[PDB]
Amino acid sequence: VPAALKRLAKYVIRGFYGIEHALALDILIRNSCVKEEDMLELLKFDRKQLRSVLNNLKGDKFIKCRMRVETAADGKTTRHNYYFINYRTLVNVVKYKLDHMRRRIETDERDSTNRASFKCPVCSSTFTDLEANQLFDPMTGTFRCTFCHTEVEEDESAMPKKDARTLLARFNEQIEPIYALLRETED
Amino acid sequence: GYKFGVLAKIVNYMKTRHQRGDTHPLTLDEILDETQHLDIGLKQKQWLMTEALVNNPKIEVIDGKYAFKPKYNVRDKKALLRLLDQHDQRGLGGILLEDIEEALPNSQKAVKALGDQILFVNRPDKKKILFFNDKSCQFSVDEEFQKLWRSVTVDSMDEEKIEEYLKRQGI
Ligand SMILES: [Zn+2]
Repeated sequence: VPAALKRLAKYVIRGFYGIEHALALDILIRNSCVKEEDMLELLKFDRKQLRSVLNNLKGDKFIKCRMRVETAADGKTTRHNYYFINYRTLVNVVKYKLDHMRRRIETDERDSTNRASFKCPVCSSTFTDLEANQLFDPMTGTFRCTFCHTEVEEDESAMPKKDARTLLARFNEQIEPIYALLRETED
Repeated sequence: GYKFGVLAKIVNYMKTRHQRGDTHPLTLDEILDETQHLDIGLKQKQWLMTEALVNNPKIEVIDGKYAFKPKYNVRDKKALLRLLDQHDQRGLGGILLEDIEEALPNSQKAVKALGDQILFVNRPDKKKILFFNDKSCQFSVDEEFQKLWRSVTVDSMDEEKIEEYLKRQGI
């Protein structure tokens, strides 16, 4: 178990997820294979909260659980769920999320231009640019909506593109350490 | 009723006596004098000496005599800080706020002095659990970013499409 995988896992769990998930991942780092009741006592959480956290973790599939059943001294069955860290799936899901965000950047860039530039405050609904000609009245000499018949201001769509552009720089700056850590974890 | 009731009385009496600042240890007869237990049985005495004042974590055994245990409990900010550091290092977990509140009178001063070092976990029943803020690696994201992450659904999305996407984007 190279320390690079552990460091990358700690960085992503601390940055993207809360302290409870970081504590769970640290527990799983200290011991490779851990029973479901083992991380139930030494953290002092409610059962429901830990179960929800484990449900989310199994949703993102950072670790893997194997089913084991056995017998007890008194004769009753014992159903212990054994959880173990799987870095092979962890790196794959991390890379999947990474490229998903990467393509989300370009889709957001395209959608910023695709947003309608016509808005009617009377009805408070976006109006597509193409149908603005349909709304326009040739005999009036000026453009207005057919429903409310009010002037349309196109300056309300100016700031979200600039806001997104500003966030692009911050996203690109903060995402670099993850790519830096990825290179050493390839082998 | 016998052999099981007076233990609560004596432990409460010695706890309240320590609350008055009596750090010095006291002999058993010293407590028995003012607790109106002069008719206590000898077997009760030896059972007390052998089990009651040695098994509980609140009684200290020093120079043969018995006293409080203020070192184990929290009485200052530094004790809370080092206890929390030990909990974080050994992974023993947190501690209920009520234990510190009853151990440390006016514990809010230490809490507000620590500030961001102390972390609170809000239970449904208003109880708070205290954790240490491990500052090994800290990173935060914008609320808009967090909303963006929450918008994408992944729990209802299987393992065939996850690896199909990788080759779709050509990475
Ligand atoms: Zn209109």
